[PDB]
Amino acid sequence: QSVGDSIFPSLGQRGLDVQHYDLHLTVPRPGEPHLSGDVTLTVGAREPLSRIVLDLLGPRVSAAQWNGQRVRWVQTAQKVEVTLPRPLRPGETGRLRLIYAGTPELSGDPLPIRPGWQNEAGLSYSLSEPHGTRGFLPCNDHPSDPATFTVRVTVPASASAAASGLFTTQTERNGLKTLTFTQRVPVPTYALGLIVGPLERRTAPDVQLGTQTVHRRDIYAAGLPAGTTVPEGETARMLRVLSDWFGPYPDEVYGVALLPVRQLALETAGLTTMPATSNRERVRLHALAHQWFGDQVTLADWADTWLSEGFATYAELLWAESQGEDGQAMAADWYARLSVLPSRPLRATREEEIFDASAYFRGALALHALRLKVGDAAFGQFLHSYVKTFTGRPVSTTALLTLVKTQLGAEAEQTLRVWVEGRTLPPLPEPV
Ligand SMILES: NC(=[NH2+])NCCC[C@H](N)C(=O)O
Ligand code: NA
Ligand SMILES: [Zn+2]
Repeated sequence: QSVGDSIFPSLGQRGLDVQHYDLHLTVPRPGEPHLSGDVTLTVGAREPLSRIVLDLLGPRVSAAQWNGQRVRWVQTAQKVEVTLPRPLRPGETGRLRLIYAGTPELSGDPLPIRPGWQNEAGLSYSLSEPHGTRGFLPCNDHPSDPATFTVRVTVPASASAAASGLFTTQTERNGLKTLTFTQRVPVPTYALGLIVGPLERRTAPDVQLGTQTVHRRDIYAAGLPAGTTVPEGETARMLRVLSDWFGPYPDEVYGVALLPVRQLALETAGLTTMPATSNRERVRLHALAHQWFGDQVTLADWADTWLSEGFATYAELLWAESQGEDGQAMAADWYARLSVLPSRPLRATREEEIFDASAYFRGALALHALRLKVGDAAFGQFLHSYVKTFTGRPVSTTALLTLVKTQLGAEAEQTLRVWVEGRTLPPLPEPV
């Protein structure tokens, strides 16, 4: 069956655990949606599976293999079903290879954006939150199932490409270039960054977070507006302040891909996809904070988006305080702007809620209430334990409350409960 998401009940396959995607993507003309793909999924399972059912929306599979053998497959309107010769059982892993080509389709909900493979002004790129990656990649398209990625992108020699993960090698043959990237920490499918077109890679000095080293590089697309810049040394300072709050930076590199398109930013892994119209300090910090909350700590259900958006938004207040600003004052402007609009319990119930004003600011103010309740020292240690508790394990609002009660006490749990439940907006959290 499907994963059973409360918001998108048809996505994914229950019990499937994709561990790695080995993707060879070819884009013949950047800016045009057509492409071809060759992917090998290394998959495990949490329950016996007699079939592998992946989300795919657009392209047409031409061949399928399981452990190097011919395999039975069929492609429905939104899925590819692969009948295995014997069931995949917990503890086992197999290699599913799918050959496909065609045109990715954007998923609907007119959601702030139609997610999927984007094409505009000589650029083709992924902006796939929540469920757009299935457009160009046969995948278990649900954040409950993060995975590692190895991406081989083949584009004309006149163009270039950039995907999440460390840049390894580039080869050229018959007017085509192939670039290889290795995303070596598991992230959700929508966090797979992929951009092809006129792109320039720009390295920066390595950042050192204690004993961890974080490589630095940004992507600069052509035709950026005036003032589309990343200030020198800013990313290093953000990494320092954030990792001191949340724990080690989960990836090996970080930067932004500045695109001359008009869209909202997306926290694609280790390489934030950043349209110029969203390039702001708070957004650059927000997207970086998501590398912990969203990419490393992933959602068990799309209803709990406030665990990603509320946490990343509160990191903007943490960064503001680090830079000498009044955090309580910032929380007051959040409350004032929420006062005017409707509120809801933090568990979303329908599609239009998962990215509304309460996912961001009521979720952030929920953490403010907890922080003022327990103290900055206890709050900081909690965020560290929260990241570690939910690394390699999808997070839920219910599981968060349990961890708060376990670590911070039942009283703190009750304080968070006030903000997690109830339709009306509680009073502005203030220091007692
Ligand atoms: N406007 C939106 N709700 N966009 C979807 C979220 C995009 C991205 N995850 C962010 O941090 O903003
Ligand atoms: Na996985
Ligand atoms: Zn966000």
